[PDB]
Amino acid sequence: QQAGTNTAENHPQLQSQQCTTSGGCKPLSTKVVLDSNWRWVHSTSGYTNCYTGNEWDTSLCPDGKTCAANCALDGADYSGTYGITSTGTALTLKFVTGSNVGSRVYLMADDTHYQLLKLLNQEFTFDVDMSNLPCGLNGALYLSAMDADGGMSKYPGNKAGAKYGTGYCDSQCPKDIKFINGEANVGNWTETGSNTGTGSYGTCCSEMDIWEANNDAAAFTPHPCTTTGQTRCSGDDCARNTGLCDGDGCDFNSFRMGDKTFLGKGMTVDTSKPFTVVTQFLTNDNTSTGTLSEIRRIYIQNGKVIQNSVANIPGVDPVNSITDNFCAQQKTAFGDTNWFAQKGGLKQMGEALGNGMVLALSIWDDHAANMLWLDSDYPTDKDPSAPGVARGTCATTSGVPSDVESQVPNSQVVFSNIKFGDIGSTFSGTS
Ligand SMILES: CC(C)/N=C\[C@@H](O)COc1cccc2ccccc12
Ligand SMILES: *[C@@H]1O[C@H](CO)[C@@H](O)[C@H](O)[C@H]1NC(C)=O
Repeated sequence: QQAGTNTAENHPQLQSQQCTTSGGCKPLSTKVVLDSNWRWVHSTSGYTNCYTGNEWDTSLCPDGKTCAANCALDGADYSGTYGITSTGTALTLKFVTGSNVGSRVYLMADDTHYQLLKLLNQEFTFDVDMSNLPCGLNGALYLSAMDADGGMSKYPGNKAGAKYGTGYCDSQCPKDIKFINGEANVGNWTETGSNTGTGSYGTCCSEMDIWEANNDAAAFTPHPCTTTGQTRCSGDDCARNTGLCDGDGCDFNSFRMGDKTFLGKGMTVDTSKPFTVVTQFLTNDNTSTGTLSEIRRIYIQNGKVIQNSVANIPGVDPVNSITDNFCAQQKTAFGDTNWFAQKGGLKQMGEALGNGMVLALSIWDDHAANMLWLDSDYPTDKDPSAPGVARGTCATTSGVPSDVESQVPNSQVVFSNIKFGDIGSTFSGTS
Protein backbone atom coordinates (compact mmCIF):
# COMPACT_ATOMS: atom_id res chain seq x y z
CA GLN A 1 0.00 0.00 0.00
CA GLN A 2 1.09 3.57 -0.63
CA ALA A 3 1.22 6.34 2.05
CA GLY A 4 -1.73 8.70 1.76
CA THR A 5 -1.47 12.43 2.40
CA ASN A 6 -5.13 13.47 2.64
CA THR A 7 -5.23 13.23 6.45
CA ALA A 8 -2.23 13.81 8.72
CA GLU A 9 -1.30 10.78 10.80
CA ASN A 10 -0.69 11.85 14.38
CA HIS A 11 -0.02 8.91 16.65
CA PRO A 12 -1.41 9.29 20.16
CA GLN A 13 1.27 9.22 22.84
CA LEU A 14 1.28 6.35 25.27
CA GLN A 15 4.28 6.43 27.56
CA SER A 16 5.71 3.18 28.87
CA GLN A 17 8.50 2.40 31.28
CA GLN A 18 11.60 0.29 30.90
CA CYS A 19 12.84 -1.14 34.22
CA THR A 20 16.07 -2.68 35.55
CA THR A 21 16.87 -4.24 38.87
CA SER A 22 19.54 -1.68 39.73
CA GLY A 23 18.25 1.40 37.93
CA GLY A 24 14.55 1.15 38.48
CA CYS A 25 12.02 2.41 36.01
CA LYS A 26 12.56 5.03 33.31
CA PRO A 27 9.96 6.48 30.90
CA LEU A 28 9.94 5.89 27.15
CA SER A 29 8.07 8.28 24.88
CA THR A 30 6.20 5.55 23.05
CA LYS A 31 3.11 6.11 20.88
CA VAL A 32 0.33 3.95 19.39
CA VAL A 33 -0.71 3.45 15.77
CA LEU A 34 -3.98 2.19 14.30
CA ASP A 35 -3.78 -1.10 12.40
CA SER A 36 -3.98 -0.73 8.61
CA ASN A 37 -7.17 -2.81 8.24
CA TRP A 38 -9.21 -0.05 9.89
CA ARG A 39 -7.99 2.77 7.65
CA TRP A 40 -9.42 4.55 4.66
CA VAL A 41 -7.85 3.14 1.50
CA HIS A 42 -8.07 5.40 -1.55
CA SER A 43 -6.44 6.15 -4.91
CA THR A 44 -2.93 7.56 -4.51
CA SER A 45 -3.81 10.38 -6.83
CA GLY A 46 -7.02 11.53 -5.10
CA TYR A 47 -9.97 10.63 -2.87
CA THR A 48 -11.67 7.70 -4.63
CA ASN A 49 -12.04 4.61 -2.43
CA CYS A 50 -10.16 1.44 -3.28
CA TYR A 51 -12.23 -0.41 -0.70
CA THR A 52 -15.74 0.52 0.45
CA GLY A 53 -17.89 -1.49 2.83
CA ASN A 54 -16.74 -5.04 2.22
CA GLU A 55 -15.60 -4.88 -1.41
CA TRP A 56 -12.67 -3.64 -3.41
CA ASP A 57 -12.87 -1.46 -6.48
CA THR A 58 -11.82 -3.89 -9.20
CA SER A 59 -10.99 -0.97 -11.47
CA LEU A 60 -8.33 0.29 -9.05
CA CYS A 61 -7.62 -3.19 -7.75
CA PRO A 62 -7.72 -5.87 -10.47
CA ASP A 63 -4.88 -7.75 -8.77
CA GLY A 64 -2.83 -7.51 -5.60
CA LYS A 65 0.21 -5.72 -7.01
CA THR A 66 -1.81 -3.26 -9.09
CA CYS A 67 -3.95 -2.46 -6.08
CA ALA A 68 -0.96 -1.78 -3.84
CA ALA A 69 0.48 0.55 -6.46
CA ASN A 70 -2.81 2.41 -6.97
CA CYS A 71 -3.96 2.61 -3.39
CA ALA A 72 -2.90 4.47 -0.28
CA LEU A 73 -3.58 4.10 3.41
CA ASP A 74 -4.39 7.37 5.07
CA GLY A 75 -4.29 9.12 8.46
CA ALA A 76 -6.89 8.44 11.17
CA ASP A 77 -9.06 10.60 13.47
CA TYR A 78 -8.28 8.43 16.42
CA SER A 79 -11.02 9.64 18.78
CA GLY A 80 -13.64 10.78 16.33
CA THR A 81 -13.68 7.80 14.01
CA TYR A 82 -12.32 4.98 16.14
CA GLY A 83 -13.01 5.83 19.77
CA ILE A 84 -9.31 5.70 20.66
CA THR A 85 -7.96 8.13 23.18
CA SER A 86 -4.94 8.42 25.38
CA THR A 87 -4.08 10.52 28.40
CA GLY A 88 -0.41 9.98 27.61
CA THR A 89 -0.20 7.00 29.96
CA ALA A 90 -3.63 5.40 29.74
CA LEU A 91 -5.19 4.17 26.52
CA THR A 92 -8.96 3.98 26.17
CA LEU A 93 -10.43 1.84 23.38
CA LYS A 94 -14.15 2.27 22.94
CA PHE A 95 -16.15 -0.52 21.30
CA VAL A 96 -18.51 1.15 18.79
CA THR A 97 -18.01 4.58 17.22
CA GLY A 98 -20.58 5.37 14.55
CA SER A 99 -20.32 2.48 12.09
CA ASN A 100 -16.84 1.56 13.28
CA VAL A 101 -16.53 -1.53 15.46
CA GLY A 102 -13.47 -2.13 17.57
CA SER A 103 -9.86 -1.20 17.01
CA ARG A 104 -6.35 -2.54 17.24
CA VAL A 105 -3.27 -0.40 17.75
CA TYR A 106 0.44 -1.14 18.12
CA LEU A 107 3.02 0.36 20.45
CA MET A 108 5.56 2.48 18.54
CA ALA A 109 9.12 3.46 19.49
CA ASP A 110 8.75 6.43 17.15
CA ASP A 111 6.70 7.54 14.17
CA THR A 112 8.00 4.91 11.77
CA HIS A 113 8.91 1.91 13.92
CA TYR A 114 7.03 -0.39 16.22
CA GLN A 115 8.55 -0.83 19.65
CA LEU A 116 10.34 -4.18 19.50
CA LEU A 117 9.99 -5.91 22.84
CA LYS A 118 12.45 -8.68 23.73
CA LEU A 119 10.95 -10.33 26.77
CA LEU A 120 12.92 -13.52 27.35
CA ASN A 121 14.02 -13.45 31.03
CA GLN A 122 12.01 -10.27 31.35
CA GLU A 123 8.56 -9.28 32.53
CA PHE A 124 5.72 -7.23 31.16
CA THR A 125 3.27 -5.40 33.42
CA PHE A 126 0.23 -3.25 32.84
CA ASP A 127 -2.95 -2.03 34.52
CA VAL A 128 -6.37 -2.76 33.08
CA ASP A 129 -9.85 -1.50 33.80
CA MET A 130 -12.51 -3.89 32.49
CA SER A 131 -15.36 -2.44 34.55
CA ASN A 132 -17.13 -1.53 31.29
CA LEU A 133 -16.01 -4.53 29.22
CA PRO A 134 -18.77 -7.17 29.38
CA CYS A 135 -19.51 -10.70 28.19
CA GLY A 136 -18.86 -11.31 24.49
CA LEU A 137 -16.15 -8.63 24.13
CA ASN A 138 -12.40 -9.04 24.36
CA GLY A 139 -9.89 -6.38 25.43
CA ALA A 140 -6.65 -7.96 24.26
CA LEU A 141 -3.03 -7.03 24.89
CA TYR A 142 -0.70 -9.30 23.04
CA LEU A 143 2.56 -9.76 21.20
CA SER A 144 3.00 -10.66 17.51
CA ALA A 145 6.24 -11.43 15.62
CA MET A 146 5.74 -8.49 13.26
CA ASP A 147 8.61 -6.60 11.70
CA ALA A 148 9.43 -3.27 13.33
CA ASP A 149 8.92 -1.45 10.03
CA GLY A 150 5.66 -3.24 9.28
CA GLY A 151 7.23 -5.08 6.37
CA MET A 152 8.60 -2.15 4.41
CA SER A 153 12.13 -3.46 4.06
CA LYS A 154 10.94 -6.90 2.90
CA TYR A 155 8.15 -5.87 0.53
CA PRO A 156 8.74 -3.13 -2.05
CA GLY A 157 4.98 -2.82 -2.58
CA ASN A 158 4.55 -1.56 0.99
CA LYS A 159 5.50 2.10 1.10
CA ALA A 160 3.29 2.82 4.11
CA GLY A 161 4.93 0.78 6.85
CA ALA A 162 4.59 0.96 10.61
CA LYS A 163 3.50 4.59 10.40
CA TYR A 164 0.17 3.33 9.01
CA GLY A 165 -0.01 0.12 11.04
CA THR A 166 0.98 -2.36 8.32
CA GLY A 167 2.36 -5.88 8.58
CA TYR A 168 -0.01 -7.56 10.97
CA CYS A 169 0.25 -11.30 11.53
CA ASP A 170 -0.92 -13.64 14.22
CA SER A 171 -1.25 -17.30 15.10
CA GLN A 172 -4.65 -17.57 13.44
CA CYS A 173 -3.15 -16.91 9.99
CA PRO A 174 -6.03 -14.48 9.35
CA LYS A 175 -7.14 -14.06 5.73
CA ASP A 176 -9.17 -10.93 6.48
CA ILE A 177 -6.11 -8.69 6.40
CA LYS A 178 -6.28 -6.34 3.43
CA PHE A 179 -2.57 -5.81 2.76
CA ILE A 180 -0.05 -8.66 3.08
CA ASN A 181 3.53 -8.70 1.78
CA GLY A 182 2.97 -5.36 0.07
CA GLU A 183 0.06 -6.66 -2.02
CA ALA A 184 -3.66 -6.21 -1.58
CA ASN A 185 -5.26 -9.47 -0.57
CA VAL A 186 -7.91 -9.27 -3.28
CA GLY A 187 -7.70 -12.79 -4.69
CA ASN A 188 -10.98 -14.65 -4.37
CA TRP A 189 -12.20 -11.88 -2.13
CA THR A 190 -15.17 -13.11 -0.11
CA GLU A 191 -17.51 -10.90 1.96
CA THR A 192 -17.81 -11.99 5.60
CA GLY A 193 -19.67 -9.06 7.10
CA SER A 194 -20.74 -5.52 6.23
CA ASN A 195 -17.23 -4.12 6.56
CA THR A 196 -15.12 -7.25 6.26
CA GLY A 197 -13.97 -9.99 3.94
CA THR A 198 -11.25 -12.54 3.28
CA GLY A 199 -8.81 -13.02 0.46
CA SER A 200 -6.76 -15.95 -0.75
CA TYR A 201 -3.78 -15.25 1.52
CA GLY A 202 -3.36 -15.27 5.28
CA THR A 203 -0.58 -13.81 7.37
CA CYS A 204 0.97 -15.99 10.07
CA CYS A 205 3.38 -15.60 12.96
CA SER A 206 3.93 -16.65 16.54
CA GLU A 207 1.80 -14.78 19.06
CA MET A 208 1.95 -14.38 22.83
CA ASP A 209 -1.43 -13.49 24.25
CA ILE A 210 -0.53 -11.76 27.46
CA TRP A 211 -4.16 -10.83 28.06
CA GLU A 212 -7.42 -11.76 26.43
CA ALA A 213 -10.22 -10.89 28.79
CA ASN A 214 -13.45 -9.22 29.72
CA ASN A 215 -14.95 -8.76 33.15
CA ASP A 216 -16.15 -12.36 33.14
CA ALA A 217 -13.03 -14.30 32.18
CA ALA A 218 -9.40 -13.91 31.23
CA ALA A 219 -6.76 -16.07 29.57
CA PHE A 220 -3.06 -15.85 28.80
CA THR A 221 -1.82 -18.05 25.99
CA PRO A 222 1.36 -18.63 23.99
CA HIS A 223 0.82 -19.62 20.34
CA PRO A 224 4.02 -20.81 18.59
CA CYS A 225 4.29 -21.25 14.85
CA THR A 226 6.87 -23.29 12.97
CA THR A 227 7.97 -20.28 10.94
CA THR A 228 9.98 -17.31 12.05
CA GLY A 229 8.54 -13.89 11.51
CA GLN A 230 5.58 -12.75 9.51
CA THR A 231 4.78 -15.25 6.76
CA ARG A 232 2.14 -15.11 4.07
CA CYS A 233 0.28 -18.42 3.71
CA SER A 234 -2.11 -19.99 1.23
CA GLY A 235 -3.96 -23.28 1.14
CA ASP A 236 -3.33 -25.79 3.88
CA ASP A 237 -0.57 -23.75 5.49
CA CYS A 238 -3.24 -21.25 6.62
CA ALA A 239 -5.32 -23.91 8.27
CA ARG A 240 -5.54 -23.34 12.02
CA ASN A 241 -3.51 -25.85 14.01
CA THR A 242 -2.69 -28.24 11.19
CA GLY A 243 -0.91 -25.55 9.24
CA LEU A 244 2.01 -23.33 10.19
CA CYS A 245 0.61 -22.15 13.50
CA ASP A 246 -0.79 -23.29 16.80
CA GLY A 247 -4.19 -21.62 16.63
CA ASP A 248 -5.47 -22.99 19.95
CA GLY A 249 -2.39 -22.10 22.00
CA CYS A 250 -1.57 -23.37 25.46
CA ASP A 251 -3.99 -21.31 27.49
CA PHE A 252 -4.24 -20.55 31.18
CA ASN A 253 -7.75 -19.41 32.00
CA SER A 254 -8.30 -19.67 35.76
CA PHE A 255 -11.92 -20.70 35.30
CA ARG A 256 -11.18 -23.26 32.58
CA MET A 257 -8.49 -24.60 34.87
CA GLY A 258 -11.04 -25.26 37.57
CA ASP A 259 -11.06 -22.24 39.85
CA LYS A 260 -14.41 -20.63 39.22
CA THR A 261 -14.08 -17.96 41.94
CA PHE A 262 -10.64 -16.46 41.28
CA LEU A 263 -11.31 -13.76 38.67
CA GLY A 264 -14.55 -11.89 37.96
CA LYS A 265 -16.84 -9.27 39.50
CA GLY A 266 -16.20 -9.15 43.25
CA MET A 267 -13.78 -12.11 43.10
CA THR A 268 -10.15 -12.37 44.29
CA VAL A 269 -9.12 -10.41 41.24
CA ASP A 270 -12.11 -8.05 41.18
CA THR A 271 -12.78 -7.18 37.54
CA SER A 272 -15.21 -4.49 38.58
CA LYS A 273 -12.19 -2.33 39.48
CA PRO A 274 -8.74 -1.65 37.86
CA PHE A 275 -5.87 -3.97 38.64
CA THR A 276 -2.27 -4.70 37.67
CA VAL A 277 -1.23 -7.78 35.65
CA VAL A 278 2.38 -8.98 35.76
CA THR A 279 3.63 -11.58 33.33
CA GLN A 280 7.12 -13.04 33.62
CA PHE A 281 8.92 -15.02 30.93
CA LEU A 282 11.43 -17.29 32.68
CA THR A 283 14.21 -19.23 30.98
CA ASN A 284 15.78 -22.51 32.12
CA ASP A 285 19.00 -20.78 33.09
CA ASN A 286 17.73 -17.31 33.99
CA THR A 287 19.52 -15.78 31.00
CA SER A 288 18.19 -14.04 27.92
CA THR A 289 19.76 -16.81 25.79
CA GLY A 290 18.12 -19.69 27.61
CA THR A 291 15.06 -21.68 26.62
CA LEU A 292 11.70 -20.26 27.70
CA SER A 293 10.66 -22.62 30.51
CA GLU A 294 7.82 -20.97 32.40
CA ILE A 295 5.33 -18.13 32.03
CA ARG A 296 4.29 -16.79 35.42
CA ARG A 297 1.43 -14.45 36.31
CA ILE A 298 0.98 -12.20 39.33
CA TYR A 299 -1.85 -9.72 39.92
CA ILE A 300 -1.85 -6.63 42.13
CA GLN A 301 -5.06 -5.00 43.27
CA ASN A 302 -5.48 -2.45 46.05
CA GLY A 303 -1.82 -3.00 46.92
CA LYS A 304 -2.43 -6.72 47.54
CA VAL A 305 -0.10 -9.09 45.72
CA ILE A 306 -2.17 -11.96 44.31
CA GLN A 307 -0.53 -15.10 42.98
CA ASN A 308 -2.11 -16.85 40.02
CA SER A 309 -4.77 -19.46 40.69
CA VAL A 310 -3.81 -23.12 40.86
CA ALA A 311 -5.09 -25.60 38.27
CA ASN A 312 -7.70 -27.96 39.64
CA ILE A 313 -8.32 -30.65 37.00
CA PRO A 314 -7.95 -34.44 37.39
CA GLY A 315 -4.81 -35.50 35.56
CA VAL A 316 -3.31 -32.01 35.69
CA ASP A 317 -0.69 -31.14 38.29
CA PRO A 318 -1.97 -28.31 40.52
CA VAL A 319 0.33 -25.59 39.20
CA ASN A 320 -0.25 -21.90 38.54
CA SER A 321 2.09 -21.17 35.64
CA ILE A 322 2.42 -22.28 32.05
CA THR A 323 5.14 -24.87 31.34
CA ASP A 324 5.54 -27.52 28.62
CA ASN A 325 4.41 -30.19 31.08
CA PHE A 326 1.33 -28.21 32.09
CA CYS A 327 0.46 -27.82 28.42
CA ALA A 328 0.73 -31.57 27.72
CA GLN A 329 -1.33 -32.38 30.78
CA GLN A 330 -4.10 -29.93 30.09
CA LYS A 331 -4.26 -30.88 26.39
CA THR A 332 -4.53 -34.58 27.27
CA ALA A 333 -6.94 -33.81 30.06
CA PHE A 334 -9.08 -31.68 27.82
CA GLY A 335 -8.95 -33.98 24.76
CA ASP A 336 -7.09 -31.41 22.70
CA THR A 337 -4.27 -32.25 20.36
CA ASN A 338 -1.04 -30.72 21.52
CA TRP A 339 -0.50 -28.55 18.46
CA PHE A 340 1.39 -26.26 20.80
CA ALA A 341 4.05 -28.94 21.27
CA GLN A 342 3.88 -29.84 17.60
CA LYS A 343 4.99 -26.35 16.63
CA GLY A 344 7.80 -26.50 19.15
CA GLY A 345 6.17 -25.54 22.44
CA LEU A 346 7.68 -22.99 24.80
CA LYS A 347 11.12 -23.29 23.24
CA GLN A 348 9.71 -22.13 19.91
CA MET A 349 7.61 -19.43 21.61
CA GLY A 350 10.76 -18.24 23.36
CA GLU A 351 12.76 -17.97 20.16
CA ALA A 352 10.09 -15.62 18.86
CA LEU A 353 10.15 -13.63 22.11
CA GLY A 354 13.92 -13.55 21.77
CA ASN A 355 13.86 -12.17 18.25
CA GLY A 356 11.52 -9.40 19.37
CA MET A 357 7.78 -8.88 19.12
CA VAL A 358 5.35 -5.99 18.65
CA LEU A 359 2.72 -5.12 21.27
CA ALA A 360 -0.89 -4.97 20.08
CA LEU A 361 -3.80 -3.56 22.08
CA SER A 362 -7.33 -4.20 20.87
CA ILE A 363 -10.99 -4.32 21.61
CA TRP A 364 -13.13 -6.63 19.52
CA ASP A 365 -16.08 -8.94 19.14
CA ASP A 366 -15.90 -12.37 17.51
CA HIS A 367 -17.93 -13.20 14.40
CA ALA A 368 -16.68 -16.80 14.28
CA ALA A 369 -17.39 -18.02 17.77
CA ASN A 370 -19.06 -15.21 19.73
CA MET A 371 -16.15 -15.17 22.20
CA LEU A 372 -17.52 -18.34 23.77
CA TRP A 373 -14.02 -19.86 23.75
CA LEU A 374 -13.09 -17.12 26.22
CA ASP A 375 -16.04 -16.86 28.49
CA SER A 376 -18.54 -19.68 27.94
CA ASP A 377 -18.82 -23.31 26.85
CA TYR A 378 -16.72 -24.23 23.81
CA PRO A 379 -16.94 -26.10 21.57
CA THR A 380 -20.73 -25.53 21.52
CA ASP A 381 -21.24 -29.21 20.80
CA LYS A 382 -19.45 -30.66 23.82
CA ASP A 383 -20.76 -31.46 27.29
CA PRO A 384 -20.02 -28.46 29.45
CA SER A 385 -19.26 -30.81 32.32
CA ALA A 386 -16.34 -32.36 30.47
CA PRO A 387 -12.93 -31.04 31.57
CA GLY A 388 -12.07 -27.93 29.56
CA VAL A 389 -15.39 -27.20 27.91
CA ALA A 390 -16.48 -24.46 30.32
CA ARG A 391 -14.30 -21.29 30.24
CA GLY A 392 -16.61 -18.79 31.95
CA THR A 393 -20.16 -18.08 33.10
CA CYS A 394 -21.39 -16.02 30.14
CA ALA A 395 -24.53 -17.46 28.49
CA THR A 396 -23.94 -19.68 25.42
CA THR A 397 -26.16 -17.23 23.59
CA SER A 398 -23.95 -14.24 24.37
CA GLY A 399 -21.42 -12.45 22.19
CA VAL A 400 -23.17 -12.47 18.84
CA PRO A 401 -21.75 -9.31 17.25
CA SER A 402 -25.05 -7.90 16.00
CA ASP A 403 -26.30 -8.12 19.61
CA VAL A 404 -23.44 -6.57 21.56
CA GLU A 405 -22.86 -3.86 18.96
CA SER A 406 -26.42 -2.60 19.48
CA GLN A 407 -26.71 -3.37 23.19
CA VAL A 408 -23.41 -2.25 24.74
CA PRO A 409 -21.77 -0.08 22.07
CA ASN A 410 -20.17 2.22 24.67
CA SER A 411 -18.24 -0.63 26.25
CA GLN A 412 -14.54 0.12 26.56
CA VAL A 413 -11.25 -1.09 27.95
CA VAL A 414 -8.55 1.07 29.55
CA PHE A 415 -4.91 -0.13 29.45
CA SER A 416 -2.35 1.88 31.40
CA ASN A 417 0.92 1.88 33.32
CA ILE A 418 2.72 -0.20 30.76
CA LYS A 419 6.12 -1.39 32.04
CA PHE A 420 8.64 -3.98 30.97
CA GLY A 421 12.09 -5.04 32.01
CA ASP A 422 14.00 -7.25 34.41
CA ILE A 423 12.09 -9.90 36.29
CA GLY A 424 10.96 -8.50 39.62
CA SER A 425 11.75 -4.93 38.59
CA THR A 426 8.43 -3.61 37.26
CA PHE A 427 6.81 -3.84 40.66
CA SER A 428 7.95 -3.92 44.24
CA GLY A 429 6.88 -5.29 47.57
CA THR A 430 7.37 -4.30 51.13
CA SER A 431 6.35 -5.17 54.67
C1 LIG B 1 -5.87 -11.69 20.05
C2 LIG B 1 -6.03 -12.87 19.09
C3 LIG B 1 -5.35 -12.53 17.77
N1 LIG B 1 -5.42 -14.05 19.69
C4 LIG B 1 -5.90 -15.29 19.53
C5 LIG B 1 -7.39 -15.42 19.34
O1 LIG B 1 -7.68 -15.17 17.96
C6 LIG B 1 -7.83 -16.81 19.71
O2 LIG B 1 -9.10 -17.18 19.12
C7 LIG B 1 -9.53 -18.47 19.20
C8 LIG B 1 -8.84 -19.46 19.88
C9 LIG B 1 -9.34 -20.77 19.92
C10 LIG B 1 -10.53 -21.13 19.28
C11 LIG B 1 -11.27 -20.20 18.56
C12 LIG B 1 -12.46 -20.49 17.89
C13 LIG B 1 -13.12 -19.48 17.20
C14 LIG B 1 -12.66 -18.17 17.15
C15 LIG B 1 -11.47 -17.82 17.80
C16 LIG B 1 -10.78 -18.80 18.49
C1 LIG C 1 16.58 -19.11 38.31
O1 LIG C 1 15.77 -18.27 39.12
C2 LIG C 1 14.82 -19.00 39.86
C3 LIG C 1 13.85 -18.02 40.53
O2 LIG C 1 12.76 -17.73 39.67
C4 LIG C 1 15.56 -19.82 40.92
O3 LIG C 1 14.62 -20.60 41.65
C5 LIG C 1 16.66 -20.67 40.29
O4 LIG C 1 17.56 -21.21 41.24
C6 LIG C 1 17.49 -19.89 39.26
N1 LIG C 1 18.29 -20.89 38.57
C7 LIG C 1 19.60 -20.74 38.40
C8 LIG C 1 20.29 -21.72 37.49
O5 LIG C 1 20.23 -19.85 38.96
